[PDB]
Amino acid sequence: LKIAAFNIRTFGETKMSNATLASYIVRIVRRYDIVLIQEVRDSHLVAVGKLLDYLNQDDPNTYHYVVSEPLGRNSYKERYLFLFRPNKVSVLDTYQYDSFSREPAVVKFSSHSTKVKEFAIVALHSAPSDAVAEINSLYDVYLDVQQKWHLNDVMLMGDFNADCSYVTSSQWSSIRLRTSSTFQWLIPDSADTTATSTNCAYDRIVVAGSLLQSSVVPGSAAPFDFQAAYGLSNEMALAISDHYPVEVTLT
Amino acid sequence: LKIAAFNIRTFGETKMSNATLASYIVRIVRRYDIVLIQEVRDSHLVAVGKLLDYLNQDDPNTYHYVVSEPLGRNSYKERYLFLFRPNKVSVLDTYQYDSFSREPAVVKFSSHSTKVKEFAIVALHSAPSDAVAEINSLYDVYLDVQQKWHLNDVMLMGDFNADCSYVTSSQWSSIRLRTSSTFQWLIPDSADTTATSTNCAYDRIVVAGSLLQSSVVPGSAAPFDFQAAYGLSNEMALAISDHYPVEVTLT
Amino acid sequence: WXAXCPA
Amino acid sequence: WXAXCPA
Amino acid sequence: WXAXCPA
Amino acid sequence: WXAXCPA
Amino acid sequence: IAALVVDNGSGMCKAGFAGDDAPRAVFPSIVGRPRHQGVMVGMGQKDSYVGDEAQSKRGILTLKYPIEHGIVTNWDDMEKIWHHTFYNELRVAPEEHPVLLTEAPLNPKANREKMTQIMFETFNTPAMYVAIQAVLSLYASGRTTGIVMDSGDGVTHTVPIYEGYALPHAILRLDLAGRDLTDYLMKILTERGYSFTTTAEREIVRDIKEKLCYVALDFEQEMATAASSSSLEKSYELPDGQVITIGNERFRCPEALFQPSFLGMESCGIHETTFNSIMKCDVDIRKDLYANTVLSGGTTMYPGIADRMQKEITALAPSTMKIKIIAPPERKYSVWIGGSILASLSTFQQMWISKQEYDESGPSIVHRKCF
Amino acid sequence: IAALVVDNGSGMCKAGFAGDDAPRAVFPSIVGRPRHQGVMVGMGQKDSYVGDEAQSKRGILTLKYPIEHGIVTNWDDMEKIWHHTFYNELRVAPEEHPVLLTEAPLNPKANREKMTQIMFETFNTPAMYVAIQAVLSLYASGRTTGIVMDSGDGVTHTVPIYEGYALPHAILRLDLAGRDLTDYLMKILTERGYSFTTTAEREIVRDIKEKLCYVALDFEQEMATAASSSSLEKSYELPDGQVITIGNERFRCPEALFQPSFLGMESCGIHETTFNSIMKCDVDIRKDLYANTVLSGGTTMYPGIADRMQKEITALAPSTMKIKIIAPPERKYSVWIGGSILASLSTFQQMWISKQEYDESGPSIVHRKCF
Amino acid sequence: IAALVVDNGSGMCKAGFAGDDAPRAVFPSIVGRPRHQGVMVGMGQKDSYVGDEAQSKRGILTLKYPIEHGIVTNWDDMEKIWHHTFYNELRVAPEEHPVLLTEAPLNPKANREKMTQIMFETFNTPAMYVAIQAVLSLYASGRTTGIVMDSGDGVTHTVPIYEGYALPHAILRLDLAGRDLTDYLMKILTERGYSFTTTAEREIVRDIKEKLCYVALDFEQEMATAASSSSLEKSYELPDGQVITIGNERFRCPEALFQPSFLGMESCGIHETTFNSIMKCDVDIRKDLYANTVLSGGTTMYPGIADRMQKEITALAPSTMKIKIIAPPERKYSVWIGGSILASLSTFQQMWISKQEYDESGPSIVHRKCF
Amino acid sequence: IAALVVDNGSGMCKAGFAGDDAPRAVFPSIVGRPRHQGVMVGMGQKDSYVGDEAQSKRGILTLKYPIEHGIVTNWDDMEKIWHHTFYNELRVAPEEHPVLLTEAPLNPKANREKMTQIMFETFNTPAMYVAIQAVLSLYASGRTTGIVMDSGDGVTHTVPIYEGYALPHAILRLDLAGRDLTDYLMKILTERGYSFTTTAEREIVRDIKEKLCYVALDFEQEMATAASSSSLEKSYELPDGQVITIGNERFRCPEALFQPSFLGMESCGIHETTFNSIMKCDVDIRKDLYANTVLSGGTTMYPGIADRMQKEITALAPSTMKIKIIAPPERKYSVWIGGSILASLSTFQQMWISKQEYDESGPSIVHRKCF
Ligand SMILES: Nc1ncnc2c1ncn2[C@@H]1O[C@H](COP(=O)(O)OP(=O)(O)O)[C@@H](O)[C@H]1O
Ligand SMILES: [Mg+2]
Ligand SMILES: [Mg+2]
Ligand SMILES: [Mg+2]
Ligand SMILES: [Mg+2]
Ligand SMILES: [Mg+2]
Ligand SMILES: [Mg+2]
Ligand SMILES: [Mg+2]
Repeated sequence: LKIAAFNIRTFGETKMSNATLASYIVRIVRRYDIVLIQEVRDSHLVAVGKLLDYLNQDDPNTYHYVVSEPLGRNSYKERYLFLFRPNKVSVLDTYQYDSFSREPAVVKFSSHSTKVKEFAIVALHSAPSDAVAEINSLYDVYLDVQQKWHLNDVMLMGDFNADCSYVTSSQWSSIRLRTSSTFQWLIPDSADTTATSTNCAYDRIVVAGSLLQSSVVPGSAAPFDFQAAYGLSNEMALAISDHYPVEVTLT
Repeated sequence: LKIAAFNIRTFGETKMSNATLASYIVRIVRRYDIVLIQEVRDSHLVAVGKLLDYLNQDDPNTYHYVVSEPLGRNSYKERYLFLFRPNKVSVLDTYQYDSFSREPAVVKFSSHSTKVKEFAIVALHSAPSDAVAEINSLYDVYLDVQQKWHLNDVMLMGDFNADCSYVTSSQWSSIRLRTSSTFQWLIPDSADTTATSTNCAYDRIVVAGSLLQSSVVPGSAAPFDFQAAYGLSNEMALAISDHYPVEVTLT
Repeated sequence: WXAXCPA
Repeated sequence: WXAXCPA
Repeated sequence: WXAXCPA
Repeated sequence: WXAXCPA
Repeated sequence: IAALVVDNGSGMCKAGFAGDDAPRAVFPSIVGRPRHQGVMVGMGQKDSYVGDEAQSKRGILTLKYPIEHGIVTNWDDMEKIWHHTFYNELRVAPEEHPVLLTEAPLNPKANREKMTQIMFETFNTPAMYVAIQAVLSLYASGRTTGIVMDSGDGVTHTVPIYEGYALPHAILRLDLAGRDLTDYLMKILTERGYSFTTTAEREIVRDIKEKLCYVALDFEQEMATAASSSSLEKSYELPDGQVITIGNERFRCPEALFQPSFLGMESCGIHETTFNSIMKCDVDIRKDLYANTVLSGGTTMYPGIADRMQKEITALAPSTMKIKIIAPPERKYSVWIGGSILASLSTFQQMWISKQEYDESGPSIVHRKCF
Repeated sequence: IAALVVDNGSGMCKAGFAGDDAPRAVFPSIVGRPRHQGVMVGMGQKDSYVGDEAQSKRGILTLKYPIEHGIVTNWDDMEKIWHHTFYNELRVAPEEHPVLLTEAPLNPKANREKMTQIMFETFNTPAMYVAIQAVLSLYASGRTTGIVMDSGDGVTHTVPIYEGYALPHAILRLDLAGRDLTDYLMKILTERGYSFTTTAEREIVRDIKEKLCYVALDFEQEMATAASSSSLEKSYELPDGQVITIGNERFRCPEALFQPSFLGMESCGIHETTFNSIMKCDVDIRKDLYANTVLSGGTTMYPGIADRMQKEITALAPSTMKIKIIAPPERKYSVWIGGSILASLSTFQQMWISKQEYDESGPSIVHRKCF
Repeated sequence: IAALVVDNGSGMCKAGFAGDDAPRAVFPSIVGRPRHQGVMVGMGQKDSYVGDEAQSKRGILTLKYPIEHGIVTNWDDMEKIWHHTFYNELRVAPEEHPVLLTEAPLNPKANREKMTQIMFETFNTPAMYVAIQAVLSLYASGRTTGIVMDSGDGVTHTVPIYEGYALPHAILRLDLAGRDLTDYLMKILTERGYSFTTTAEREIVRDIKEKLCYVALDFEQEMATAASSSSLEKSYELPDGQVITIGNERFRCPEALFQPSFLGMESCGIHETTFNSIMKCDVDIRKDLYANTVLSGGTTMYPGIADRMQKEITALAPSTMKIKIIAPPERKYSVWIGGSILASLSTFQQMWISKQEYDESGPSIVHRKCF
Repeated sequence: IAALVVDNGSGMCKAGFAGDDAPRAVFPSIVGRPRHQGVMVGMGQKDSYVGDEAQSKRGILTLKYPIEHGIVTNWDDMEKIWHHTFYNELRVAPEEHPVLLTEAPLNPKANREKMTQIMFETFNTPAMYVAIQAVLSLYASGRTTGIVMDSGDGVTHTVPIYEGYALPHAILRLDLAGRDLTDYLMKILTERGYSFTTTAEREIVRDIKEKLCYVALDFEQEMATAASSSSLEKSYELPDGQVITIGNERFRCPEALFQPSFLGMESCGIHETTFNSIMKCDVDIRKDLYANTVLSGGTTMYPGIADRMQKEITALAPSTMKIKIIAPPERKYSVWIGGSILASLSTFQQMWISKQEYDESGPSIVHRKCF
């Protein structure tokens, strides 16, 4: 079970107009059973339908979609997408966040194969300036999932926009997740999670739950440098997205 | 200036399926300014495209190619591919000579660093069955290019399939190459130009023109034992090519 | 083209 | 009428 | 026609 | 429809 | 207790309560079944979407209009769109109060038969009635005489009415309407260099027609003006993000209403069909009908449509005749507005079709008791 | 004191009060019944219209004349005309004061019996009386001696009176009258290219007959003038705005009174009819009757009819004969004016027939006390 | 020697030589023009099609009848049919033989005048005569007394005859005929569910009418039988292969002849028109006219029309009166057959109008030397 | 005159003189710029390679198709192809004689405007005419009636023609074509195990498509056999020496024509798109178009494609129908063959856009003169 967060840049018809760009995207998503698609700029789900036909052309039940309704508190509203194979996991309960430009979304995956039977997934795309404010608020989100859902395993991922002058050492202790031993950050700050040559660990993988800590494969959480793996140029890598995917493996 | 002759066994796309052989072939070509290619089995100029892609992967003008139309009279046809560095030498003009299954080609080169200003290389792949007859005709070719293109020197070298019962002493006198001292062989007959254990000087380098004779570095003409140089086995050496490259350095 | 299709 | 004309 | 019917 | 028009 | 009024036409399905001056639930009449199985956030895998949901998620649903030229093709989804109106839009059970449906004239008798059968079985509505869409339009104006020009989405018809008496022999029905303009607008736009083929991207053309298309007072003269002047051009923004420019094709699509030869139909123009309908009436009532012409439907909201029609009839009609084209504001919902007036009237209370009448002799009531 | 006089002529029905010089209830005697369903339920409307109501809306109503050739055919529609004119038009209760009725001579004996019975039972008037319309014309003119030529709409009759005691053996009745003239002009106009088949436009033809047609002195000579000149041509406007022209047909129709062979009728001309009535009289009265000739009825309004009538009589009569025609204005209401004068007379009060006499002797007394 | 006779009118024109037992040249009188721009070079088809040429490719042309309701509406295309008959089909030059034309009675005078002008200038026929289509039916049956009910496509009409001496005052012309009856079928079939709007499919409906429709002996009783049984239902094949089912409507369309109120036309029924024709005549000749009734035209081809006419007249006519409906087989060609017999008659040779007569007195001669 | 006829379509363009039975210039329409500077022996095509030279040296050059879905994208690339066609291959100066051009229907007017300007300026051709590609396919068959489906490399469309009158409202254009199918086969092949990304690999699969793939009569049946038999599997040697095996992909690739859902194309299938074009035609002309269905285009050489189409259409079309799927031999050059016949036609000489006519009205004359 490969679970990854994909920070596609300005996803929509504009990126879907190029046929070659869609070809690489289709190849990337097939690698991970459960993939998170952030900052979907589409309004009528035209792009999502375009992205799903290539994945479901051989079988109507290869990839199911879980799309968030326009939820941007600010002027622009993006969408969260959850592409998952039904045979690997099954969605049971989803609900909107119940302080953010985009409210986080909570879903349930029934992973029978992995030793963590039930576990939740939280998707978030913080603003470049909100990050300091929202990171303390996410601590209150985890408490809500603990008693409303009675779920031991809770996962948080997305574009937290950490590091790279956004978060400094003065506010590095303001995070309850960093202080608490339950939420151990997986992605090291040294690793680069952006297609740009500059080092930026914008994406952070947060894992919570005693059963979930032994569930993650040791060392599997790492950025997926598709540019070198697929033998593409810097322009092609940037043309796909501005940030590298982050993938964690569940056993 | 460094010029080498390489006679790769059946240069084609199938050998490019192997990656290790393509690695050494890149190492070999990069050691010489100008190198000629023999048994080019490519029919649609695809093998040369792959080879030059490795050569010009970083700098677009590291190596420049000059190729020829398939001139084989029989079913098997070959191309006289020429690879050279633009900075070290510049190609002025090309010519194809009007008796051979694979008729030779003449290309002009302008050299500045060396004492010689202009020189032309004639590449031939004589048929093993009739190696005696072809070389005699090149005596007239040397006369043809002397005044119709006004070069003092006439470089003539290639796979002439000499020695090892192909040409005997009685036929050696019949060869016009040994009749005139204007063009003098460089590779000794005792030396071996084949990757196999047998000692045959199939490749023959002969120098015409007094100005290039002084420009030729004495003792520079010698076969390149890439098997011992690269520390490769006989099977690996035979996989790259059944012959041994020959080279000469000009000052 | 100029809108719908890629051409 | 009753015979001649329409009435 | 020229008044009543269409013709 | 059922004959003339497409519907 | 109250009366339910629904204009179950093509394109939009207005609904509301009697006595109101504006419908409360207006939405596109589109029902779509999803192709890829996937549940949104906090949903329960809805089988189908009706109306506003289909428009907002047009990417992943197979949109299909259940009404074609004012004729119901499928009934499995007509039950769905009605069920959405009663419970999800108006938030009222239909069994409490009677309902009033509308239809175009000269529809097949099977269409009205199934409408009554569905109302009494699926919803068990206490009473129902079907009224011609043209007749209800005249009630909004409050007049008594005058032709009604109901040019809706898929059906265009004229029903001349004089002193409360209809003329069934003079009813003319023409299938040229707004929907055919949407399909024709694609071919003319293909000339400029834009492609529109999918049903999802069809609605992009619909927005172009509703906000830019206008009728010219002189086709030939204005064609020359638009061909050599950039003043007629008007940019537009697609939902994708690109920008297009509409030049002379702004007015050619609405011009098809007056010269249906463009669409290949041999039927006469919308102005000619009004003149033909009047000619079928008596000589004495022709003067009254000319002075009172009422427009209706969506396709009569184009700028200058009234002035163009007035010029066209004047040439055909004899001189020294007062030709007044009545184009009141708030005419898109004109058909529904009359439906509210009729329901609230006490005279109509004796013409409702009760379940007692339907049970005794089957669904054939709609042809004799109902007109 | 006050008495009601009512003219029961076909078409135009007049009513008023005794002593007045002009009637006030001047309405056509037509009954209309709609042939269409009422789709609009704004008002209950009506299933019957009488008088000016039917004339205005003649395009939808089916016009029916209850009186044909001065003979009542449909009594049910006749009652509606009588009921409407008493209350709606005159606002007078019939029972309060007596009424008077007028009728043509040679009427069927059954017509008189039922007309009287309706007065006594349906309206219960205290007393009425029926008089020959020809006789009342003499009172209006003031003279008591002469020959009266009543050429009305349904029946033309001629009665000679010499100082009273009108001769019954010298009375002539001709059915060629205004009703047949209008129908003949309907067929003639077909030749020009106009069609007026239905009964709705049977009224515009009558309006044309009352406005444009005129009588020419020389029928034969005008054919050369009409067929070789456009001076006789005149224009007219239909209610719908069309323009029609009347050429030789302007004077062709009104001449039919003198040559009934155009309609296939075996009867002689009206001039011959008047001449025959005088001939049956004795010589001692013929000289007097020639001098005092009075023309009454609607069909006398044609210009030149007086000069035309005397010309044919002069040719028929011998030389040195005083051929004089008296055609004073307002002769259209000559029958009504005489009735008003006769009713206001105190002498006429005695020979009224009362209700008690009718009950005692039955309706047959109308042929004994009344003539 | 032999004179050409042509019963040219709405529908299918017929032509042939005098003395022939059947018209050889029978073809619809339809003139059409293409409505699309030509695309094939070397196709070579002309811009005008007449007769069977237009019928074969009727899916492209716009069919326009030059003759409507017995009166020619357009003379440009009418000349084409006249030109096509003599040259392309008959292959006989008309300049060598006399031409006899037929027309309906009670028609505009301008129709006859322009007809004579063309036949003496464009075609230069040596001599012409025009005969009433009603009186020619007598010679077809070889009789001298009897009303004829000529039910043409454009106009039905009835002329009483009695040993010659046609009565001009008893001729009634009714605009209800086969062509207007066809327009009723389209509106009726719309109720079933089949739509035929454009004139290209107008021929298709006409073919349906002449193969399936029939007249019942009792319209009311037949309604109940067909509304509760599928026996009356008969299948038919469309040109495109579609199969359409005809229900109770099979007899409703022919019934419009007897009840014009179905069509909204105010006039009386066909049987009432026939009954009214006799009533206008003298009683002395009514007995013989009742026993001799001759049918004609194409619309009297419906099965059972003989029984229905006899039943309707029997109720109207007094009992114990011999009413015989003479409907000989192949009466569709009766009008043309009578013309052929009339031309061969030696006496008729003196009634021809010579070109010298036309030149001397102008085209107006046709009103004097011809009936 | 020897006027040249050039197709210049997507994929491989054809050229030749008029009157020839087969084109003399057949080569792919590929022009590419070298990705390496390298110079051959005495070569002067350094800027680009056009024609069969680019195909022979695809390993070095960068192949780019100037024509995309019948649309010219790089006008600088188009001039390279045209200059080589006239001089290097046809060995003729274009200035001597006029030329004819073929373009797909429903294309942007800017495509024709620039194309007209280029030839009258760069080549100075005396005259030119532009013809629809689909229309010219009928001339090769020598017929006048029947629909044409020109399933070309970059566009598939159906243009019905009846008696030389093309119907502008029934042309349907579909973007799925042969080039699109090549991409689909590559996607399946990568899943199979063999990867093709470089444009050089793009040509190899195209050769595989032209040689091995075939249309299956029943798509479902082959899955049962393919999964249980290797007989369907065929081995094609790659140029590199590796022998790959094609299994069920032999028939899956051509099946995208009938099921556009494989590539996500929401449009209807090729069998369905030919039904919709007929369904928009008249009822009377529907019979002829069913009989004649001319097939054309290079994507129609698949084995059994005609047999598959007849099976699909006959089931969808009403039974008792004669559906002949005409497949003329060597239909790959039908478009050019038809052009040769039209060029030699004498009547075609009168519709040529002369150079003088271009100057007076500017480059806008194409819309007025050409179809
Ligand atoms: N001014 C007129 N000129 C010619 N005809 C007239 C005129 N007025 C009336 N008539 C005709 O004379 C007929 C008789 O009119 P009237 O005397 O009012 O009726 P009645 O004969 O029943 O008394 C009417 O049918 C009408 O058509
Ligand atoms: Mg971004
Ligand atoms: Mg070798
Ligand atoms: Mg040796
Ligand atoms: Mg509507
Ligand atoms: Mg009177
Ligand atoms: Mg006829
Ligand atoms: Mg093509």
